[PDB]
Amino acid sequence: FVKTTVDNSFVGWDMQNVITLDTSFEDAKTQVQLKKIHSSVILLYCSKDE
Amino acid sequence: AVLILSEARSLGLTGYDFFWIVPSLVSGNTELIPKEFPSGLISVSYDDWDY
Repeated sequence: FVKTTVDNSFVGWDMQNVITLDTSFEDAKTQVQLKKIHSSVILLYCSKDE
Repeated sequence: AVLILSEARSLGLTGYDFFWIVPSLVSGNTELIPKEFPSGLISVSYDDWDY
């Protein structure tokens, strides 16, 4: 839904990255994958504990 | 230097188009190259083996 809304409106949205960090993300995946996002707005989507 | 290069490779600054240059004291003995040194370290040093 986000990708459809972004690529269809008129304002002009520059969506930088889409990250899907799976597994228990103990220390490896989280740290190696979260270091690229250095934009100004982050749109989280997860359960409470995650 | 080893720590900084290892932390910078994670950030994504060590691709085909990133050139690192370091003085002699970073590579001051040779033949003991660590694991984290990339290929293309343009480093000046005292005469390697001709002297």
